[PDB]
Amino acid sequence: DIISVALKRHSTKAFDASKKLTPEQAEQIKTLLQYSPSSTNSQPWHFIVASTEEGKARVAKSAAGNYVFNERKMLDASHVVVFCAKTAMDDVWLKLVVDQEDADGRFATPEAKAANDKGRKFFADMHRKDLHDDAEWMAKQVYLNVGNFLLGVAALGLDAVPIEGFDAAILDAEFGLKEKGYTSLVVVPVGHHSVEDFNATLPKSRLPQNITLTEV
Amino acid sequence: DIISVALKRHSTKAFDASKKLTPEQAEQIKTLLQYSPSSTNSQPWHFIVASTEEGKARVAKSAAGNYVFNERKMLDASHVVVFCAKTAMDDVWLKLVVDQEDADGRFATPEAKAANDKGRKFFADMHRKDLHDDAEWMAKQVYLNVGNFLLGVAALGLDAVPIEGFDAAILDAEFGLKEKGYTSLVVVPVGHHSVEDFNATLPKSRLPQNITLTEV
Ligand SMILES: Cc1cc2nc3c(=O)[nH]c(=O)nc-3n(C[C@H](O)[C@H](O)[C@H](O)COP(=O)(O)O)c2cc1C
Ligand SMILES: Cc1cc2nc3c(=O)[nH]c(=O)nc-3n(C[C@H](O)[C@H](O)[C@H](O)COP(=O)(O)O)c2cc1C
Ligand SMILES: COc1ccc2cc3[n+](cc2c1OC)CCc1cc2c(cc1-3)OCO2
Repeated sequence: DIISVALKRHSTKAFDASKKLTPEQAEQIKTLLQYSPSSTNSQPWHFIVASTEEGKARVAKSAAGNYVFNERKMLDASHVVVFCAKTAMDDVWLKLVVDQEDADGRFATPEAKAANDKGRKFFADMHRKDLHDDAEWMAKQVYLNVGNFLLGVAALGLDAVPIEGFDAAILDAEFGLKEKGYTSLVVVPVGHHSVEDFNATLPKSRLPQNITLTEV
Repeated sequence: DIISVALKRHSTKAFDASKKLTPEQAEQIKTLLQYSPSSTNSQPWHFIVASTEEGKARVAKSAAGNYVFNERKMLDASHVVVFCAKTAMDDVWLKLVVDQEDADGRFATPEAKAANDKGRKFFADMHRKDLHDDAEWMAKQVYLNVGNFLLGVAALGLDAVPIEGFDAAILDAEFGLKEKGYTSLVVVPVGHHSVEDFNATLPKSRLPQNITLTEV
């Protein structure tokens, strides 16, 4: 390895449209989206996976105006993942999560399920009621998923780039997200880079650990 | 392979204090922290890596009150990583970032360096001025780092648990973070699980893709 993956992966600046993910890789990227951890296993997210030319064109509309520099990446990659966060944490979602954990066999007694729900609601209530920052809390979980995802697809031997440079209002409208309870946060094209990928040859750059890291 | 890692890793609930990271492992986890991607390569973060008894005890003060259920994880794990975000994006940091990229060989001409600085400011200015969401934006990059980190350390064969159940006010004060320009967001003990980790054998649970994922 993973350290070689972390040291070798890069944000692809141009994708080769003739190179598609294998069907097995297309299944594997969905497994990575699904199985990321999240606070309280709340999983406050939705994913749009666009692999058709028609689907990628709808996403790529959000890369207009100042964001045109990202439009080619969304059009030319094999698959394009739109990471969305819930806009609100409702008690029906909270019920969905604890019932799924029960179906999966994580509770020995109904008292353990009850205690799991109560613990989750203490955190949800802290964010919804006391802090009124639940929207930001869930978005943070989505960014955590993205980070898991970017390392995972690199480890699969796939190129990708994370994109914030897009119009989320246009993307949300295009897919009806506001009415369904979600908002788009990061767009991640996945596929294979082309000869036009000028970043595929540049050395990686990071600030040194003597600036960013304190050992104690 | 990385998919096996994603399906088999877990949030460790109790650590064996006698099982330390090897010397190479301690260096590798710092490489994972450093080499995470971030928007504009802004790297708006600081990490505290606690591996001494005193250092872990200091981090573990933050797991008081309602959060005692996370305190033993911090005391017992080999290393405890504190992920911090910058509290404001100042132009001295932006300069450090582009100068480092320059030092690493990423600009062919001074016009390319100047072009890189200009784009980074467009995004930094959009957040600090137009959106007034500067702290949230950098906090999102830290969560992305955490997501990368958790998958990396699992791929290294190390146990870990991300922790939000801590008092960031106490942790920030314990380490003088506010005055240094940072705030703590998530605590990640890393090491090896013990027999008391009730989560190491439980099946993993996630919502079905027919709820969370749309194909287009
Ligand atoms: C951002 C974040 C914060 C978390 N905080 C805690 C915590 O304070 N205490 C704890 O026991 N687990 C914590 N977890 C562990 C999650 O509950 C766990 O990720 C979730 O149930 C998914 O299970 P898994 O990580 O084993 O796959 C945290 C996870 C995340 C992603
Ligand atoms: C238009 C565009 C938008 C980007 N948005 C993001 C983003 O939102 N988050 C992110 O982590 N990286 C983003 N990146 C890539 C980062 O610049 C990149 O991760 C960083 O410079 C480190 O390089 P690496 O990813 O190649 O290691 C974007 C790149 C482009 C071209
Ligand atoms: C269904 O089993 C589950 C499912 C989800 C679980 C989630 C958590 N725990 C057990 C869980 C468990 O059972 C072991 C332990 C306490 C905890 C603190 C947290 C957290 C998640 C959890 O995120 C924020 O701080």
